[PDB]
Amino acid sequence: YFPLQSYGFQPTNGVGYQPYRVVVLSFELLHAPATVCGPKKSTNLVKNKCVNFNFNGLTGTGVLTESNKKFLPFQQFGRDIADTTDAVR
Amino acid sequence: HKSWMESEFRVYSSANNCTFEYVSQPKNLREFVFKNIDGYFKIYSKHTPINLVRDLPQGFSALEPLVDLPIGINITRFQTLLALHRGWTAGAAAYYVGYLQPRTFLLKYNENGTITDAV
Amino acid sequence: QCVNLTTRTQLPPAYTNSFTRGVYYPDKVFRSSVLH
Ligand SMILES: *[C@@H]1O[C@H](CO)[C@@H](O)[C@H](O)[C@H]1NC(C)=O
Ligand SMILES: *[C@@H]1O[C@H](CO)[C@@H](O)[C@H](O)[C@H]1NC(C)=O
Ligand SMILES: *[C@@H]1O[C@H](CO)[C@@H](O)[C@H](O)[C@H]1NC(C)=O
Repeated sequence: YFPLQSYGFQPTNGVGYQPYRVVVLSFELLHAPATVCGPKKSTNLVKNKCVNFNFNGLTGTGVLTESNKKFLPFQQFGRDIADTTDAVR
Repeated sequence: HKSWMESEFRVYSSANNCTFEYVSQPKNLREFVFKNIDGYFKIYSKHTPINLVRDLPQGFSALEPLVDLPIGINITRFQTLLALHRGWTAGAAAYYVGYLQPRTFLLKYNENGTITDAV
Repeated sequence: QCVNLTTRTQLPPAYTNSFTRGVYYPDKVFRSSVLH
């Protein structure tokens, strides 16, 4: 025989016999060190009140007063002698 | 021939199975430190205006971060490649390699957070 | 195999010494007037 036969899609058939585009997606989790993550949404920037914050995964609560020190332009954190986060870009 | 054009490309003949691709744009003291930790391939560099003749100068300098590649290549070896001008003509260059070891240092941060000395 | 350059006199490599080298910021964190 011939393994390949043609389709006979016609416009005047039933919706079943009319074509359907099938887009399959198979994605991986927790394996193959990643470069595509899921999406994300933001909130606002509030200061000077006793608030909760989350910057760059670092979680903590406190008052976000204006800062008075500048860091090196790649550094994200700023810490004290007691090794406690007290500054962040 | 006054222009600099590249003709012969002897790195590899060809390939089939490509998995990642990147594109961008490419006297000297260019100090590099390469790292490969948990697949994350971090590199540091320092470009410094020297003017001298020969074997490694003294002096200290911190190194800055450049790039983090979340690849998962288990790099076991490497090599350096140069370019030649035209029978061949290489040049006269110096480049140093010394493998790092898991040591422990003490760092001296100043108010500016510049590392001004380490022991 | 392939074609390769000849007349490449391999002169034996020589050693040198480092001088206060391998000092890079270990992380992405600012500190000030401390020792760590
Ligand atoms: C790489 O490509 C060759 C064909 O050039 C193939 O035989 C080999 O199986 C491929 N390897 C992988 C890992 O895909
Ligand atoms: C490294 O080894 C792991 C486990 O065998 C393998 O999954 C990974 O593909 C390898 N990476 C490369 C390309 O060196
Ligand atoms: C960094 O250095 C400059 C010049 O000495 C100085 O004006 C500035 O206050 C310093 N910043 C910090 C955070 O110490």
